[PDB]
Amino acid sequence: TTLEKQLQASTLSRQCRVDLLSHAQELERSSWGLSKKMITLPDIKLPPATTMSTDNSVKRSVNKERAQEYTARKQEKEDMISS
Amino acid sequence: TFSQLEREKLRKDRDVLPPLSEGPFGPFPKNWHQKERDASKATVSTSASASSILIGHTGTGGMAVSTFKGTGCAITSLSGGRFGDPAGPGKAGAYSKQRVPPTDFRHHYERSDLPLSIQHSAKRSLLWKVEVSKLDYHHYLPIFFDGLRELEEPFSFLAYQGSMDLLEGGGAKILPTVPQLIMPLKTALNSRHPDVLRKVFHVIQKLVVSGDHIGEALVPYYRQLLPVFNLFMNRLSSIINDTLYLLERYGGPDAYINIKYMVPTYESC
Amino acid sequence: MFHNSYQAGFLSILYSIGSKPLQIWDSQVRNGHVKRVTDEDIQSSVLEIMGSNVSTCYIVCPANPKQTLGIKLPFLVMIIKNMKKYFSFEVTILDDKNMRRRFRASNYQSTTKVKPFICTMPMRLDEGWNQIQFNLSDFTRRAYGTNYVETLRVQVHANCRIRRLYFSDRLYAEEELPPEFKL
Amino acid sequence: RDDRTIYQVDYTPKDRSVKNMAGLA
Amino acid sequence: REIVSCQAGQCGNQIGSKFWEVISDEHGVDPTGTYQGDSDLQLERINVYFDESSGGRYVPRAVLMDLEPGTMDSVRAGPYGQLFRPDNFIFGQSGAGNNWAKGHYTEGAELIDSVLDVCRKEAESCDCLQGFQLSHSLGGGTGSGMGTLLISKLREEYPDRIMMTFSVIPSPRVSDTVVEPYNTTLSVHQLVENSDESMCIDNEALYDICFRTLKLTTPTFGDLNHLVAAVMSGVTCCLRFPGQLNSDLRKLAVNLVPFPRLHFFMMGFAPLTSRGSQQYRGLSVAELTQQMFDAKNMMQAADPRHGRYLTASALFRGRMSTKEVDEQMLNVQNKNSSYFIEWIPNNIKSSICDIPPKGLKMSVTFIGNNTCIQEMFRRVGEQFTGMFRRKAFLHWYTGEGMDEMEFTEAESNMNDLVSEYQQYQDATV
Amino acid sequence: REIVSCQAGQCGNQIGSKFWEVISDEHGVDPTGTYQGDSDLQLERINVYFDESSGGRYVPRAVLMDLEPGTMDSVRAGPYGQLFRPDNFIFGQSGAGNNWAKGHYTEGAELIDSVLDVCRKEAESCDCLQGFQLSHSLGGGTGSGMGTLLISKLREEYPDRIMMTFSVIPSPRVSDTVVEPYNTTLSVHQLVENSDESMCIDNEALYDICFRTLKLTTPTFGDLNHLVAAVMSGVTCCLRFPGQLNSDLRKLAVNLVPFPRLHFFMMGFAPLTSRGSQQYRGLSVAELTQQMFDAKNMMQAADPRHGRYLTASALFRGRMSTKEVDEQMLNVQNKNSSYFIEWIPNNIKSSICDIPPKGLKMSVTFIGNNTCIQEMFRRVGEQFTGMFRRKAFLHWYTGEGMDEMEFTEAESNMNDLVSEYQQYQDATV
Ligand SMILES: Nc1nc2c(ncn2[C@@H]2O[C@H](COP(=O)(O)OP(=O)(O)O)[C@@H](O)[C@H]2O)c(=O)[nH]1
Ligand SMILES: Nc1nc2c(ncn2[C@@H]2O[C@H](COP(=O)(O)OP(=O)(O)O)[C@@H](O)[C@H]2O)c(=O)[nH]1
Ligand SMILES: [Mg+2]
Repeated sequence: TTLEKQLQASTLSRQCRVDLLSHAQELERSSWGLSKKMITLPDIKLPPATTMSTDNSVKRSVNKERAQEYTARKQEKEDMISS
Repeated sequence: TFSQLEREKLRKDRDVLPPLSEGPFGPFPKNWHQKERDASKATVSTSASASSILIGHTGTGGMAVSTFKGTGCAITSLSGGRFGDPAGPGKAGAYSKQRVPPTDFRHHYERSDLPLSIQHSAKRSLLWKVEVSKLDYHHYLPIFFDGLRELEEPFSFLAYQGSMDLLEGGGAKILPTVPQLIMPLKTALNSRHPDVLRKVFHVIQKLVVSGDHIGEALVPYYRQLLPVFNLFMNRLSSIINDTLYLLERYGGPDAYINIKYMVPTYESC
Repeated sequence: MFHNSYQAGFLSILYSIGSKPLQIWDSQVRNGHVKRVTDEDIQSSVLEIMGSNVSTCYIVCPANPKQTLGIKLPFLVMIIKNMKKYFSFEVTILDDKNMRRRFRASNYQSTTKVKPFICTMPMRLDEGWNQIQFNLSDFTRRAYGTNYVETLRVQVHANCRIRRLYFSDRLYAEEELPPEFKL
Repeated sequence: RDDRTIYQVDYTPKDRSVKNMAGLA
Repeated sequence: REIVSCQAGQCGNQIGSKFWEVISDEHGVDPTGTYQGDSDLQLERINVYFDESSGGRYVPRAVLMDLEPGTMDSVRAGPYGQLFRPDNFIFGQSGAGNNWAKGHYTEGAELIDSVLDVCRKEAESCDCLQGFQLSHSLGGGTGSGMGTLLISKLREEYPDRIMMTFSVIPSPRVSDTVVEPYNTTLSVHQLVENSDESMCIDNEALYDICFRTLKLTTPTFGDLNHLVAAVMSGVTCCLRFPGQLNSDLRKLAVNLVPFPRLHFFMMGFAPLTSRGSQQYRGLSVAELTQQMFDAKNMMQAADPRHGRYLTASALFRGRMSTKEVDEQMLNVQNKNSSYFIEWIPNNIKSSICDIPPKGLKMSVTFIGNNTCIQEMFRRVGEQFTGMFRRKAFLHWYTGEGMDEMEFTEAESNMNDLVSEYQQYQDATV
Repeated sequence: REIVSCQAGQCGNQIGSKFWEVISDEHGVDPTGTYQGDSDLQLERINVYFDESSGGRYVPRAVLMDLEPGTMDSVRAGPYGQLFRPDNFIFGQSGAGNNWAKGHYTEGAELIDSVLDVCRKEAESCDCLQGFQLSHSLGGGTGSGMGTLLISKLREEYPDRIMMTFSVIPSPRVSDTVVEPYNTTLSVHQLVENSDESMCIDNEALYDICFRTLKLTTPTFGDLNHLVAAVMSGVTCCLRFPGQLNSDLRKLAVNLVPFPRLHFFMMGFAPLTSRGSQQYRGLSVAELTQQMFDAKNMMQAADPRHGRYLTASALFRGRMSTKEVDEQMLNVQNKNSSYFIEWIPNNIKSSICDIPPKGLKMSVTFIGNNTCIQEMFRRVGEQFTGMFRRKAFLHWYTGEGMDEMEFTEAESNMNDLVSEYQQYQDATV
């Protein structure tokens, strides 16, 4: 579970819940402000064979809403970090 | 607009009622008639062709605390003591209206075979081309009883008032037809519809009071008609109680037992 | 409630003609219903109380249990319709030695019996409309050897049809009854 | 496999005779 | 309090014969009739099912009946088949042809006279008879067609005696005939009217228990039959042995039947585990309750989760205390209150018998009058109407003297039973 | 006070089997399930890992998982295979194929339902459990995928109880596959916010433990697994045996987790003596503490020179005085305080248990939260960037319903974890 839902389901007082939440958000803000190693991305001018595929691989192919939820959660995450 | 209210009630009940008549005369022919001179067609080939993400950036990492309860515990059955989900089984639907199959009185009415017509007045009445007491009751009365499941005009009124007239007149011709009047009443009562139920209750009171030994003949057939009475006398209660009173009064000595066996919440009249 | 009010001749506690007849009555309803219907026998609207369980659903006057009646009239006349079903009524009265004594009459009762607080009787009701007359003073003397002071509460159970409940000081005749008390 | 009833297992001929007469002495 | 048993048809014959096997095993009865039990309690109440002869042989109080003669020979060829009385073996020259009409009107009637003769002969020997038990399948011709007439005439002759029947309800995905809906529809209303309590057996559920609850590779009719015999013997545990809270057939019927129509029950048995996990499982009455109320453990193939419980009955066997035989029922009650009817508080009758089944330290049998029994007859009526719409396979029944009106009335009676269960499923306080 | 354990993958299953062998030896439980221990202390708290059956057999509280049934057959045919409950062996037909996506989304999901059914049954069967243990390898398909799915579901279901997982992080010098970066990253970014505490295992350190401390001839996977088993036994010894200074998993979690995301621990064991040098060294508390804090004694292959101890915990077993078991912790905290951080003073948690592992008069298990543990994460991340930069071997994972966004988020979380460890690696005074 996410932390917000976890404390929503837990048995803390409201002030204690917001206190734990604030502790976690401030830890995560400090983590964001901390220095990292850049998230590497696929190279430009990548081989075509890396992308285009075969019929066997399209047979073994088993998402848009999932990606939209991911992007929305991320966007609110950096919005909270900026705020 | 009372016409609008009646129309809206029939619109709401359409999904459960038998399919409506396609007009005052009958079903329309499919793809009928022809143009006066029409407009011919020439279309070229080109124009015819034209026509669960988990964010590792938030979560309960090292915060196992005694104040946390799980989510999904109240959804995961078979855990302990729960042989099913807490939502519970769905509604049985016994109180809900049941689909009404089409009536044979309908088809016999589109066929020019019924000897009755409509006369218009403050309340419309029935004009019979042949006098009532000389009808073939064994053939006609079950048809009218089966027609009680109709609600759309005019079939509902035709069946209702025809049943009332054929029970008011006829005397001793009604008793031999009792065994074959049970199936139409069964199908009408299974409609699970308040209007059909009220019409059937009025019909059963009229049938019981019309002749002699009618209640005696209905007594052995209490196996079929009483389930709906029991079902709806607690959720109409007054009319069901009146029908039960009349049935016990004109049913003889076995009426009490045969109503006790089917309606536990019943008392002597 | 009627301690300070005039109590002589007639005192109706229930009447099926008023706009809201249950002002002083608590419609304690459970698996039943209390409603005003139109009786075919008299072509008039009367109270109509149904219930699978006679004990659970009923109407009781006064509505407030702490509050109580103050009617001195020793006769209680009830115009009720026999519905061919189990029926009962309850009358709590105050005796001279200051006990609340509780007289009940039911149609499902077998034989009358007296117990230190209650006196239960069976009733036989003729078909159709009935005018039950209940002589509180005489029956209190008969079942308790104790004077009757005044009635505290009336509670007629469900499963019946009711026209009018009224207390009278003496056994009025049908001719002597006022036209509005007729049937 | 014990077929003794609960009446038998809980309801037994109970002897109050002294097991140890040393304490009595 | 002697129960007298009868087994009708091929399915009924095998089920009853091995049921007598199980009864003899738990009472210490040698297949040759002699007694070898090591406990006096086995012989204390052996007269309920067995009658002693001059030589001490214990003959079952059973009537074996079927139109086919080969099934009698097969049952006698059974390991305990020598136990039954030879004159009880009553059979016809020709079989029912898997026809309810042939089994009920023409061939069954000519032999039901002898059936009643032997039944009365065995009933009169009992000082105070408790009732009649029947075992049959409603998908067959002679087990259902003649069994229902037997139940009707036993109801006529002995109204107060308790009529228990075990009806093996047929079903589509294990169907092995084309007239299961015909026979079942022609038998259901007789079972409703003439039986005190009719409890149902479904082959999908027995087979499912064999596959997943018992985890045995190749279940047989013998295995399902053993499963049903377990609860068949367990239902009279309090009758045959003492216990903390005794009970009997009529007490169970009273506690399980609120209205005369509602007397169709599910089935239940616990513990049931594979041979490889026999010693790993910690046998306890709480686990017994959990498994018994588990939907899969029911040996009737209709999910109890889709309906509501009128009443339940838990006949526990084995030495146990009262804590988890009452508090466990209370716990399941107030934890699945959405699955239990409100206007019948504490839907669970609990009875305790001290003697456990042989090979088990503790056990329990379940009798459930859930509303999901209407799902028995939804599919049966759908199949019956599917066949009856085009009047197919009906000349066989009509050539034996049956009218189409009886089929229509059978439809009406099943529909009435289904609606009767539905109204109490959705009934509110 | 009890812990229920799960084994995921072939590595996890073998490690769990060795751990259960060690625990059974400590508690005096032979493979058939009986008890032959010669002390009451073995029975007083045997309920921590074993549940008593009807016959007295002690079934381990273990749940086995692998899509490959070959390891299931191997573990059940092993010397202690008969100990485990037959129904707890949960396996699939087709293996995970070294695919985190296949073991977490496609094939793991279809089996995780029954897995949670078994774990829920065991958890509710036992009374009041301290928590859940899991053993697996992050470089595999089902050990990482299904292991992380199990951890997520158990955090969904029982957040009240502690969670401890033994993850075998692969090393390039031991790497026997090519998808270590993908699998390890996709597992660690789960365990960061799912597992309550996750101590690390590296076969690279396990190999040279057998050399710099054991000097043994033929080290195998079974030889390696005994180290993990012994450290598990030392971790959970205090729950099973009394001690002067008692501790449990929640106590270790509180004392070793300063911030919620910093719960990855570096772990070791002592004594680790060779057969040749067994009699040469004189074992004492000083030697035990020196071996605890020796860099080469760690069973995870990250260099502790480059990091600073966030916290440390010494779990001593045996017969020792208290002042010289605290004075040696003081001694190290003074001698080499550069290993430690100033903002958290007195970084060492200590516990004393009176019962040592079989064959020891004194022993100790060391669990350290250090800023050096991110070395393995950095190396795995470098390999991950090398592989993912050219989209190598990503079609296998994308064809099982997973997207590139999962890998991106995993890399982001791994970088965040590495950075938050590297916060305090600077040797400030
Ligand atoms: N459980 C069980 N069911 C059986 C057995 N033998 C037959 N059946 C069922 O009985 C049905 C057929 O019954 P049938 O033999 O025709 O009954 P009969 O016509 O009265 O002899 C089939 O659907 C089978 O599933 C048995 O030994 N055990
Ligand atoms: N310590 C130890 N490591 C093992 C064992 N078996 C496999 N491994 C390691 O695990 C890695 C392969 O993981 P794998 O077994 O395929 O994981 P799975 O697919 O989830 O079963 C290899 O690099 C081995 O070093 C074992 O028994 N003990
Ligand atoms: Mg008794």
